[PDB]
Amino acid sequence: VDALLDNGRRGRAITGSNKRPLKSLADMIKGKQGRFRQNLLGKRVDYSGRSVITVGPYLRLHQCGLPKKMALELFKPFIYGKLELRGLATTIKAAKKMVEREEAVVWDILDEVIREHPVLLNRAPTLHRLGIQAFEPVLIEGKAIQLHPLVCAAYNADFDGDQMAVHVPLTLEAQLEARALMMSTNNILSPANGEPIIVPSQDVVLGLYYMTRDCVNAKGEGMVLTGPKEAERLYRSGLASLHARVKVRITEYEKDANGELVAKTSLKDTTVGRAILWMIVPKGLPYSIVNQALGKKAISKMLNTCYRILGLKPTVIFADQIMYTGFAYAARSGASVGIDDMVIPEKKHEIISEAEAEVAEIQEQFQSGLVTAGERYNKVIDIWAAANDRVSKAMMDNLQTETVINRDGQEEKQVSFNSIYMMADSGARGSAAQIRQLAGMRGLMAKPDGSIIETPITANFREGLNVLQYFISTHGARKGLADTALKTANSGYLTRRLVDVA
Amino acid sequence: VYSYTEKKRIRKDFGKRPQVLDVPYLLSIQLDSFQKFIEQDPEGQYGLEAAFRSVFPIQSYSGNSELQYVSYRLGEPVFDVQECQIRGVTYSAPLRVKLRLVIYEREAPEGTVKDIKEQEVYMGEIPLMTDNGTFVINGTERVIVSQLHRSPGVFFDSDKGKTHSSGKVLYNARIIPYRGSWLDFEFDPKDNLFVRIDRRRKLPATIILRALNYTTEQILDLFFEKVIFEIRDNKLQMELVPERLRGETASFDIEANGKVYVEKGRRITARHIRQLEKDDVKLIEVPVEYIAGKVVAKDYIDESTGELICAANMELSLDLLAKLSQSGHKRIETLFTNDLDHGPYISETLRVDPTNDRLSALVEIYRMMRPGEPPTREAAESLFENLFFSEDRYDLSAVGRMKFNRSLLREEIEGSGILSKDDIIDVMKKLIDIRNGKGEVDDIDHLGNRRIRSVGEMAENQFRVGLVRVERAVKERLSLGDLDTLMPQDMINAKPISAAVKEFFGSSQLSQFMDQNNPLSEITHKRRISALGPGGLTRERAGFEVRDVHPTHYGRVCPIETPEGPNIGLINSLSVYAQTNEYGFLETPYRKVTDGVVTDEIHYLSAIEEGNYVIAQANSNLDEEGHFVEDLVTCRSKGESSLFSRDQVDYMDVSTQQVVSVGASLIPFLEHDDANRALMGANMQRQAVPTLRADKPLVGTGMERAVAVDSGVTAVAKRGGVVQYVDASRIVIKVNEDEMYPGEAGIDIYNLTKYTRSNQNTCINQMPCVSLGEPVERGDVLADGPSTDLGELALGQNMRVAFMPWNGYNFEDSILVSERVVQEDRFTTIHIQELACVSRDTKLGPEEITADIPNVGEAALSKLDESGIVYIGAEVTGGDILVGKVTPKVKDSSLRVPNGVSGTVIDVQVFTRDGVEKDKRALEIEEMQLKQAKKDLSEELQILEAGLFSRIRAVLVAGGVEAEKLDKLPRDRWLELGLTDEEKQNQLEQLAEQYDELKHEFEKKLEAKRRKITQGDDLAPGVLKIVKVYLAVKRRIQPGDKMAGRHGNKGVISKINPIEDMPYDENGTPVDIVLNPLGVPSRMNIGQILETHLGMAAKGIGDKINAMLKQQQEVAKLREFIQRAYDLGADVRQKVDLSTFSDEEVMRLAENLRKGMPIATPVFDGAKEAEIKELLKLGDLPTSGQIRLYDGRTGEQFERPVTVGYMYMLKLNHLVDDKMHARSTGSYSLVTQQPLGGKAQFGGQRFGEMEVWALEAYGAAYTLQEMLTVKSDDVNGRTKMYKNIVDGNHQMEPGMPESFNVLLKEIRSLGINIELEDE
Amino acid sequence: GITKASLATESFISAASFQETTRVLTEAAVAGKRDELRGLKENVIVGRLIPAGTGYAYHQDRMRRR
RNA sequence: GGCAUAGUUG
DNA sequence: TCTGAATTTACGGGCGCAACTATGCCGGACG
DNA sequence: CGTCCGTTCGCCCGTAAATTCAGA
Ligand SMILES: [Mg+2]
Repeated sequence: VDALLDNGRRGRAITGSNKRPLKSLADMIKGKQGRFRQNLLGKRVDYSGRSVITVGPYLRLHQCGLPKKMALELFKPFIYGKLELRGLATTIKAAKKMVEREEAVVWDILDEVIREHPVLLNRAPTLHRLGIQAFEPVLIEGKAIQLHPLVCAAYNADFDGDQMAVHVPLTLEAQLEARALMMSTNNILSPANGEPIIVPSQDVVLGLYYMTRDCVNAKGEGMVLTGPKEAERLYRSGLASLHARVKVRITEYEKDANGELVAKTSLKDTTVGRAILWMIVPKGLPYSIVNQALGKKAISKMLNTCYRILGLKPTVIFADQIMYTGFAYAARSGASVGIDDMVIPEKKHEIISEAEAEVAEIQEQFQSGLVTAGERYNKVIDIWAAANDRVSKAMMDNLQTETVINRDGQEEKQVSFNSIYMMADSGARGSAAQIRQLAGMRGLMAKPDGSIIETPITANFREGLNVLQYFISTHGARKGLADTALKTANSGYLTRRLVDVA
Repeated sequence: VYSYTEKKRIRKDFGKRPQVLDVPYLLSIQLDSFQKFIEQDPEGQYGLEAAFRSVFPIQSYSGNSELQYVSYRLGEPVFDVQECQIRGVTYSAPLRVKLRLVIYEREAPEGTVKDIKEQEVYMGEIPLMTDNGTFVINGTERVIVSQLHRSPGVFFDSDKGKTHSSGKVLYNARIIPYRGSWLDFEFDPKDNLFVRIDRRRKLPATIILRALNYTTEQILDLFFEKVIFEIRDNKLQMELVPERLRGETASFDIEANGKVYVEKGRRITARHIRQLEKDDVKLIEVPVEYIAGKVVAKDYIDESTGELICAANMELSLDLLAKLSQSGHKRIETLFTNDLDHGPYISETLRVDPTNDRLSALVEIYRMMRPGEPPTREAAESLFENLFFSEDRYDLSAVGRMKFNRSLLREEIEGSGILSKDDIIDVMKKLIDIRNGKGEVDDIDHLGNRRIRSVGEMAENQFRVGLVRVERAVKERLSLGDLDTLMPQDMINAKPISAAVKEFFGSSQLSQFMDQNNPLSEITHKRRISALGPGGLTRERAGFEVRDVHPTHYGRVCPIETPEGPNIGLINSLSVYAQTNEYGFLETPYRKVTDGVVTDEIHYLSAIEEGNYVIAQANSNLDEEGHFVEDLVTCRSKGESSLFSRDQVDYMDVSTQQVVSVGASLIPFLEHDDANRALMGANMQRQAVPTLRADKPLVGTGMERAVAVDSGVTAVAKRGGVVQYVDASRIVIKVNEDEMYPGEAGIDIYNLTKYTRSNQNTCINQMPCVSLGEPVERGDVLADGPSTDLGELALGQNMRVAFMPWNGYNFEDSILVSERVVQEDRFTTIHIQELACVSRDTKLGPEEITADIPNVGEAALSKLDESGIVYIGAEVTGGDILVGKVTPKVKDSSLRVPNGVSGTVIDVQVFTRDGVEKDKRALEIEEMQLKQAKKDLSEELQILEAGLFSRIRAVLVAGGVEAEKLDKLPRDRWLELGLTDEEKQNQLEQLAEQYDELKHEFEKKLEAKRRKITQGDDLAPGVLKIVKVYLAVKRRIQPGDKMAGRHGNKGVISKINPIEDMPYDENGTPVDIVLNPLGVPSRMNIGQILETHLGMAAKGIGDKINAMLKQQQEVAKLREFIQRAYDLGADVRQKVDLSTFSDEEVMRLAENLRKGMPIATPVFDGAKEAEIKELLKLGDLPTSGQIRLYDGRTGEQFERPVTVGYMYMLKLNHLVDDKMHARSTGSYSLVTQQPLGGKAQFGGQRFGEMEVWALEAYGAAYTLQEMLTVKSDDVNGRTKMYKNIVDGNHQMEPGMPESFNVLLKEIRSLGINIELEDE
Repeated sequence: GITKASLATESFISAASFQETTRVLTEAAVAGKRDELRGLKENVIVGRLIPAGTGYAYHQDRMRRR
């Protein structure tokens, strides 16, 4: 009886099928696979599907691309209802046969029942409430869902093989909750802080950084433009560079009155690309918002100011337009990555030689008995850190001012048009640390015990690491992978406890 | 030179360093392990011989009889490997054992026994390993994964700071046997020694010493030194050892011979120690306060009372000394318990424990082991004697004994299997020494402390486990035996051994389903070293210590190839050159360095041996004689990389690839990839799907041929010769006379395996790569299997790639693919699926496979034959009826194609139980199969006869040659010929005898094949007949399919762009694939950019050759350009020459190179950037590797020239049509009326707990309510909701979930009354 | 702490669906506890409107019309 | 269609 | 020699989510 | 074939019980 009620609590859990402790009543009502956490708190639902997500950049922020077959299978009761309503099937068996043969008329029915019926898209680790959002379906001739690029940050979804699930809100209250509460156009700001959550991620920011930029001398430098339209007409016809310093006439609207837009026209000294982008910015924002280089934080604060001044609908339209123009001009830039874009400093070899000479002299100072082992270890670690910092500084300077361009007189320094540097500086992808390992030495590595190694990896990834350096890097990478795997469980347990307490 | 298979297409090798050791047979571990399991071992060390000698002879508890052992034998397998896979049986061989039973009568210890009887008894079957290292267990193909467990022996650990909350490290010692109980000694914060057996209750350590019949005084004499107090005159002048005086505080004045060595109160100095040593000090006077804390060593008695005055191990005080003063005892032995170097741990353990005599120790141990049972002296003695000291219940293997002797600094390495008193004593002494401060604990993750269990070793352990039960049954039966009536056939029960071995091979954590979708996948599943399994760790327990990479993994375990996820670092993969030691440890090769010259001899060093040496790195520059060019070379001495002298070096790495495995050595430019990205690249290279045609990586590493050949998927020629016949499914080779054995002629027939299903539902299909009349040599590929091109591994296809953003269609990680890729059908893959229809003997009537089906029309049944089984070649789609079957009540239960699945039926197999009167289609299949078998046998016989007559004619050209009238007589009448007297006529007679033997064996085998084809089939109990239909779907490409590369660059296809929309260069060629440049900085896999540039260079060479070849030019210019291309390199060592190709191999080579020049970039000795620039400059390509590209749509040029090249893209086995699923309404589970799970069952997505939280965070109360009541488990609610949706009214009745009622019933099923009280 | 505070709740169903189902159910059975299911997890388990979003009006209505 | 095992995906 | 506080020790709780594929099985033993 | 009944080996923490101080 004690084994029936709770098998194994007393001890010596009885087994029935090849040494496997069988599930008793307590085991069926408790644990991760009981009734509470497996069949009551979370359930399997009907009218649900799952598929691999793709990009579909053409989508508007409120809609997602749903495959035709998934939509046909998800909305089968609605299709039956409409077929019977229109007199195409007196009984439900005829409607079922018409749908399973996929006749030419069930597709019009599907298109007219999809019209304004939201679907809930959800990615598997629903960490926060933005992990499930309602979109309007767009029927797609394919088998993969098309997810709007802006919502990827909210979903934490890349497109390396992720899958997302679609749920169909059936009742009218569910549809209106999806449209009024869970719509992707209502979730502009993150619920954890005030910052927006639809910030353009990586290609849009690269396109907007390349477009809103300047060089010391380009095609059509200093010519006077009558407005953004003339700037676009000049760039598209090849008569002027995208980033060329010109004077344009900007008419910006300031709403410092009692909600009334007050015009103000001036001659702004800007670039062609900045005017072309100004063609997108809505009426309420000042022109200073696009007169900078427009990295990632700049675009984030631009969207934040647009939301704070103009509201929701203008902000959504502005975000869609920003994404469109950023993709367009990132494609137009042709911003590639080469093997020559990772410029190795010419002073790296001499810095490494100085560091090796210093470690040799410290070894000489130690073998003579002047210093102990611990202080020698500390001195070596500090001098290698200093050498690594000098190498990083040299490479960063050489990539920041990589370009020295002039043909009308004196040479002038300008911010480099290097591909790697632009991708790092714009905030699109990468950082100082990664670009550092690309070109400069990747620096000190730590043993699995946690202690730092005296000898660092003096080789970047443009050069080839030998066997020992790669082995030490494998130490470091395996430690990080294991830590991530064993840290996800702790974070999940903590957030479950936080949810349950509050 | 090259042997005509490496002379068709020479891969340009950019490897600077010269190779020393050839890459071994990569499947050596599995084959070598299993070979020493079945093969006969006269010494009896390995295999079934060891098990039989360990178990047999079998006696009884009394001296009645004895069943001994003679030999064993493996019979011929009943079914071939192909037949075994087709039928579904296990591929095994019957194990027949000769046994002699002897009977002992009254007083016959040495006399003749009553009767002896030897018969070949049969005890089970053992599955056999195929020639590729795999097993066939139930028609599927499985691999037994080698296990990396903790080596038997003694280990010492610390438990540094997880206890006592004070930083005081403990010191435990564990004695792990190969088969037995664990003995653990431990310390505590109070510094008392404790012991435990099988990790039970912690009882004091000296209990086991007493159980070994050791008294207290001898225990103290064994674990301590003796201080002697002699009362010569007075004040107890103590005999003193001058060495014992270093490290303590002198409480008195150490003076002797008028020379005060140590003053009062002051400590002992080293100067005074030297003075005492050189002054020959033996006895010194002591005060009275010194003895007050000392402990007496042994016992003493008084002369008056005659009884004990002071027991051993008791602190001496003034009272004890006074009492022994009058007894007459002058010599007193005491323990030397130093505070910091010789602790009194055994003394405190003797104090704490309550045991005083041996019987008390044994009863305490019996009570600990068996709790609550009434203990007995005899039972306790037997239990302790069989715990560690019986060869049945405890056995340290040879490895256990070796490690035990090594860890105790013993001399010999061979000893007894069981423990002894001295072994436990030495373990305790070593643990005490570790506690005191001398010595260090061992590291468990060290590869010198972890063995390699393999398939043979585990199989023989399971065989021993099975034999133990049979031995017990035979021992029991020998006491109830009708001795002079029976042979040892009914004595042996063949069911337990066979059941144990089948349980191990079929259902085990290591005998796992083979990952067969790629030659690399198979060859890396066989070389898999898992730390889990029986006797190993578990992924929920181990952590942070076995997961990470250890410094002894260099050359033995791959650091980058490990599955990321639940078990990272537990499923390590064997390195390229790593072998298994004689004792099971992993060892790696090294080139010996005796003098400054690096000797060309190879020594295999394990982890412990390698620990004390200096091994120069593989990338050490050498001259022709062999010397380190630099005066300071980078080496590693003791798990630590550093810089060492030119002379000190003792060993060098054999090759630069020896640190990585066979999956990570196929990545060109691995040294430029970040470790995480390289790990992902290897793990995804394992998952490439074999496309329609392999495409020979332009940028390889040179390991492609080794991986393709060593894994068995090609048809490597066994003996060299001349190709005689080549069709799609068969190759015939006429062996050269030099390689032809004296006797049989003597030609090879290779039956290619055409389209067949793999374990992953992919296509296995061997294609001939040789033409008719083409010479081949030994070891050349004749047919390339799946993912193989001319014997080189070829997983994906190499396509023209451009790195540039393209309108967001490669936004985050996506790929952009042109329509040219899908038009050329180059990523199109064939997937073969097997669908089974079974007719089961159910109640209310059996199931028939007739074509008479109700509820369907004749257009639906038109694709079936008269017997209700679809024709071979019918293009069935989703919903079509494959196999017509009805079940009695009649209702339609026919096997139909699953929805969404198309394809062509390529092969239909019918399995019929004996005596079920197979239908017409089964008869047709079996008669056509028998005709095919007869055709194959006749064709092989006539091919062999053509070869035999060719050899006879070649012999007949010398010594009486007849060519005019030889054909006048029939070619069969060659027995009555005319010839002289020599051995040639004897050879002719030998050929005739072998021909007669061929005829007889052909008749016998034809009868055997007819019997094996016409017979019934052993089906499952209750099934009448099984019909299996093999569809062959063809998956081309679509937005959603995940493609990848070799450097961890993933990405799902997002759009199939039109051919004219893709970017194109100045020549008009569009790029096949557009990738995102932004994935390179963050994920530091720079190796893909270098692969792109080098592939662009290779394709430029190929385009130059194609231009020079399509408009015909002389061979002189062609060979000049090819030689210039092959001579391009800084210090490369390939050095191929073209003056020896004879103008017809240059043309063939140039024809093979016109689609690009294959290039080998070794894994760490690869092509430098400067060489890539030079090779680009050899063509008409820019040095920077970037060309200006024009937009396809607008036509305007992209500024910022983009990186174009050729990247070797792979198509992983994650297809969107296998991932897409949707469900409106379907089946529901039984216990809870919730939708089923998965997609094989038409199941529903799990709106889990976090999704419920996410809806709660919104205001979506109605969406959540319909999610967890109406759409999941409210039966009335969901029926009403479906009716309302069909009626056009979207409104739900809430109801109450059925799972809540289930929970209520389950809680009420305990003694708990839970109810829903009234409103 | 969060786990101790989430186990020492006046509603025993939340604590049972959290960790330690056996102990919580034993305590609730012995003490004869009564659960008003006035939280968010209890109404999910029971299968009615959550008293947070659009269901807050329904719960207020059922309190006013009790 | 339930469990277990093994592998894989994010 | 009794009795309360503090310490130590043994023991029960917990240890992310979603998805796919495969095999083995549900039991080994008398009429 | 038809039937038919009996394997220790992880980490962390809270909590109750056993043990040991430390008196008067
Ligand atoms: Mg992802």
